[PDB]
Amino acid sequence: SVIKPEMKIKLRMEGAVNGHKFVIEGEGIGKPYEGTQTLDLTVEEGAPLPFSYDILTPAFNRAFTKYPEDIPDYFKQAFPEGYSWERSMTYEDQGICIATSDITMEGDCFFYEIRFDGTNFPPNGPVMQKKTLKWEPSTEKMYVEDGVLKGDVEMALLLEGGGHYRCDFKTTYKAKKDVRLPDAHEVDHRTEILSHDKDYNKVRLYEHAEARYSG
Repeated sequence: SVIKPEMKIKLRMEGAVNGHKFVIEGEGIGKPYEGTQTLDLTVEEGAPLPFSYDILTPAFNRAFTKYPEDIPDYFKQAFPEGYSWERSMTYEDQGICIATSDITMEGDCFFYEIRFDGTNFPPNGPVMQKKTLKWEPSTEKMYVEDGVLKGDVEMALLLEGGGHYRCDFKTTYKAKKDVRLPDAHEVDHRTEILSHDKDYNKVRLYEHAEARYSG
């Protein structure tokens, strides 16, 4: 197996949100067969970020999804070559983000090149006013079409004061070579900001993910 029980992560995200250009770099560790990973993120350009950091965390690797034996693992099968994804994040107040990620591998380390762009967030909405607490845990529905793996999920950010703020994810995952294509399945996701400094210039981010059938 090309994917070791413990793997290092290195990443660079670049983009803009409502025009504000930013650059974020990260390094971390993950356990691909356990479907967990922890990442240390640093804002390198654009600090202090003027928008909610939570909109970014989904963009920071489904190789860190734990797959049972009877569901082919699209993501692990794609290595050493790797895979990429394109994702749209449509928020209920018409803010919209588009992100892409190219995932490669060298030695015992995964590398992500992430682009992240967002626009039309209302100036007094919960994103630009940083009123979001965290993402509710969610279930992504995975299915194959046009020869690649798609994922849809309706997401929700909890708000200061007790509300929720919805977002629809649509993602296309593309292996760099041909692999066994799975039947439709689901992926249970949980993310958690473990720690951060005052302006979120330093953030430690954790994610768990595990695949299963609907039943």
